[PDB]
Amino acid sequence: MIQRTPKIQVYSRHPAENGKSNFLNCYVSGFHPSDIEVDLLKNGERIEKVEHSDLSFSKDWSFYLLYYTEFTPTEKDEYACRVNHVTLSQPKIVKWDRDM
Amino acid sequence: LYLVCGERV
Amino acid sequence: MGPHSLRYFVTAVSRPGLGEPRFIAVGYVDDTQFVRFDSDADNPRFEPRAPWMEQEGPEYWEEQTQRAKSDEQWFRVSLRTAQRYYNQSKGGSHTFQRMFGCDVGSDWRLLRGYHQFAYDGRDYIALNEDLKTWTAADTAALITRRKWEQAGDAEYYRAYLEGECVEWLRRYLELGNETLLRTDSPKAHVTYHPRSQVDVTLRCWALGFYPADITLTWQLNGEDLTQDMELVETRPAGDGTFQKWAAVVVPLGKEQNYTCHVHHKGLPEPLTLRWKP
Repeated sequence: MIQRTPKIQVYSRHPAENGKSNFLNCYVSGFHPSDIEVDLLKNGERIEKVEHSDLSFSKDWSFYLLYYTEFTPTEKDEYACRVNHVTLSQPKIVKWDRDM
Repeated sequence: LYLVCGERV
Repeated sequence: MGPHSLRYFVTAVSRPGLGEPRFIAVGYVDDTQFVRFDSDADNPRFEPRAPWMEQEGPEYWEEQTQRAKSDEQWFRVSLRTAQRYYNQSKGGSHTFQRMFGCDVGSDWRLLRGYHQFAYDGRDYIALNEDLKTWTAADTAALITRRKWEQAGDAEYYRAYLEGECVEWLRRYLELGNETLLRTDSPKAHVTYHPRSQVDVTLRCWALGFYPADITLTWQLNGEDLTQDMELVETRPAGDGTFQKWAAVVVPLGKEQNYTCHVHHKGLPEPLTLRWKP
């Protein structure tokens, strides 16, 4: 067996403009095995109705998924992606940075 | 076109 | 324009005691997903995942559904067999993956046929690129190799990879031509990020492009070498297009000397960009 740990990118579909509607994405890749729990968070709270792509995998057999939700960014609200996987002993949290 | 596997493992 | 690929990515995960394995199959043409099957759907069917696939009629969906269901049982059985081969506990969950399909050149010659498997994240067995012989990753897979050489399965797979795989790829590219044979050129811009009194970051963005293949470079005056540029992996936007960025750290006040160059099939020539105050 080889287990691989999820690698995570958090980003918006379009360049963020405060008060303008957009999509928030959490792209989780490079993991094995495929069971995984992913939440998008707004100020620490689980966002409802987040959708995800169909499970697929890369050339090295590692899995990938896109989690996403419609959102409206604001100056003060903090968004993040929180991931739990068998390779981790506590969740990984990646904050959304609008410049990345 | 999905192709079914033949002999098992 | 150029080469294409038809790929299926199939995952089966045992769930002993919690009943039957999770079986999921997904199909892609080039960078675009076009079908799925998932055993856990309340009525599991092979289904379209690109709008242009709704052009295939009911016979296609029924046939494909049946094929998925046959492999569902193939994997049920093969998962139990691998558990015995490796002398693992009967209670644990394990994963088999299978990848198969064809890569073609622009004149439709087969560049490579694939039919390949992994178990618990490592290679198990693979049809070699000759489409005639098998490469086992370990001694458990040697038992499979012998059974498949005895069965002559290589020839069944080769006939698919050289024939039907290519014929159906062609069909799908025709059904989905408006999107699969399109290009979307990147929309690009440079951002400026203050840091210290000695340094700033310039980030060169490419957004909304299809296909996923892209290359970004930075140049200082003439060019760039022995370089410490930061790059992210190319990522899906969620709307069928992709994103990428590449960043450099430069001296305060020298930002105008750096240029970003974006290379993509959709552009008539490479795009050159600067930071625009």
